[PDB]
Amino acid sequence: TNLCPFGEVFNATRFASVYAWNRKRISNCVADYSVLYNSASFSTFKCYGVSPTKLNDLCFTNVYADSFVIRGDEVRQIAPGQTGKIADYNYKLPDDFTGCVIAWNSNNLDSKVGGNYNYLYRLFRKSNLKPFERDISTEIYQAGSTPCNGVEGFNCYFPLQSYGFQPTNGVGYQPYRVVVLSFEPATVCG
Amino acid sequence: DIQLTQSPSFLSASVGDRVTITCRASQGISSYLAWYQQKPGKAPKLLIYAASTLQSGVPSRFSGSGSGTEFTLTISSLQPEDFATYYCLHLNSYRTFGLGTKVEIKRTVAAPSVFIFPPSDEQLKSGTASVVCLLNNFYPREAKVQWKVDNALQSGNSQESVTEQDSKDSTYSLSSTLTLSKADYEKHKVYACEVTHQGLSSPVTKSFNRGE
Amino acid sequence: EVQLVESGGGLIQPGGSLRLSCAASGFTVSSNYMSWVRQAPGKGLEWVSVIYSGGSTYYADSVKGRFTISRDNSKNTLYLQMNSLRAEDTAVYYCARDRDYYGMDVWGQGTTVTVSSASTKGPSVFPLAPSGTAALGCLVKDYFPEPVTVSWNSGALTSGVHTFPAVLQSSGLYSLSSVVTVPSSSLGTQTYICNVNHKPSNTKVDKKVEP
Ligand SMILES: *[C@@H]1O[C@H](CO)[C@@H](O)[C@H](O)[C@H]1NC(C)=O
Repeated sequence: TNLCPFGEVFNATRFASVYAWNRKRISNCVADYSVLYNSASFSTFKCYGVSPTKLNDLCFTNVYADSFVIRGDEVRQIAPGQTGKIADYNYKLPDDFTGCVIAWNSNNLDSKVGGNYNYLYRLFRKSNLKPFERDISTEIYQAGSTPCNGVEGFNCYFPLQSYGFQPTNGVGYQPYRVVVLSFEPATVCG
Repeated sequence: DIQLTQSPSFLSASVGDRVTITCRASQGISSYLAWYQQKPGKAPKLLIYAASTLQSGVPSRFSGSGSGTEFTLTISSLQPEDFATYYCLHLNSYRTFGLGTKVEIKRTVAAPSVFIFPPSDEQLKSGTASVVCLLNNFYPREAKVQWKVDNALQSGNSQESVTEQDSKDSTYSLSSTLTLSKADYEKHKVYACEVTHQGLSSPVTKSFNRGE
Repeated sequence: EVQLVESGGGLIQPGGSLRLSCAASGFTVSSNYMSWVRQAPGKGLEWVSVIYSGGSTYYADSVKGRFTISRDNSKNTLYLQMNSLRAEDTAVYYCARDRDYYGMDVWGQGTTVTVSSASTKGPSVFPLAPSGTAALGCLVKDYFPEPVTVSWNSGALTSGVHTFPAVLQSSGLYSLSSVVTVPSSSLGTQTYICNVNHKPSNTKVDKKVEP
């Protein structure tokens, strides 16, 4: 009989950096997703497994809600089969993804005059992430043959960079909050 | 599609001056901008990245500054080896360079000396006529060659090129070629080029009559 | 040391294909972002293509579908495969190590690609005959490919010489002018010869220029 706590993920006051994206596990509750989809407050609401107005009518063993912040131009990377710094190095959806991608502009909350430098993303990585891999490493990146031994320098880079979110950014460079719902003995139903 | 516009395309200055080059983005792009220097016949060099970060080993007189929509590159006291072209660049899943800013040596205005050359009899035998107009040792760069043929203003049948600033007097020279078939060249008398330039009070015309 | 050396550029016809190579030292190509940047004669830098250390690739619209960037880790070498070439693809091609947010810090010296239907041909040299400063010169017309060298009186005359950038005519051939200004008093007493050398065609021309 109990309601899935989608509010505390969508309405959380603080969101994770994309490289350290948060995962919430929705289990043992009832979910009304047409209330999310009827919100009409999301610039992105693309579902990949089955119709969004037709998903209040199904059951799943486990629902995962992943959430993070990225820049606007990068929201398109949060979809199956994409490439780029986010999809390759930060958060990677599988090619056979079934689920929904929801996003909205968060310029009012996550940008600051002077620039908000708290949101970070992974800039350097030797190889692409597997689907749903979370790399929280801050080891210095070795771009040449000499080991870095924890010292930044030539061929030795800190692997993370911060988005400088300012409210005068173009919308492509403004912060967007993203929630990814993936659908995995039923525990959650409509 | 964010468009970068760099300005000015040409900047004249002298050793010791403070020069300011601007790059304007059609939308706020935060710090996603870098500046490069290129000397003729040589590879680019990185100067500044992330808008205001000076690349290692680059002289401290170079500095960058940016809001998101307006970026400037400032050379605090111009050195002789800073005469070069400068390009701003914007990035993210692509890289886009600005058109560039050429920093040139300032000097006093100098009028061109103008010469016109008729086609040689040898070239005519082959069926084409090349008329050449020379503008020698002038400053500044901007000049207008207007070819006139029997007082009809010519358009679409000329090409020109300009030298680099001369190493001793910092002037330019310009050469403009007007190309006609022999038959067309034989169906006209007075060939002239009229030159407009800041160092001339009125335009100067050099001309010749075909076959005199 | 740190080095990028780009080779493979040469002359090729429209529609043809060409592979450029960029051999690196002092960093690991497959560990880095890597770019190709080019510069057409007398024009600005144009970014061409980028490869991410993880293998993603991106292209400027003007080469999309025609160029392919790639690398070979065992040779620490970066490649640009260029198909369906066009005349406007004529440029010096550079590779750079690309630090993304941090910019491209290491560059090659560049390699030259020339795309053209034209076939090799030595210039015709015509006098630019003079009419206390006089002007005379040589018109070095209808050659291909670049470059030509011009000198005056076998190097003995250098003051007052301007040799102008070549122009590319609609015929696909190049044309250039070289001039010198001299005292008009010397027009009757000094011989002036221009020495035109076009090695690609192995052509040398000396042309006396008189009133
Ligand atoms: C977030 O808060 C608003 C305001 O109370 C509420 O209307 C909305 O339903 C909340 N979002 C979710 C997903 O519960």
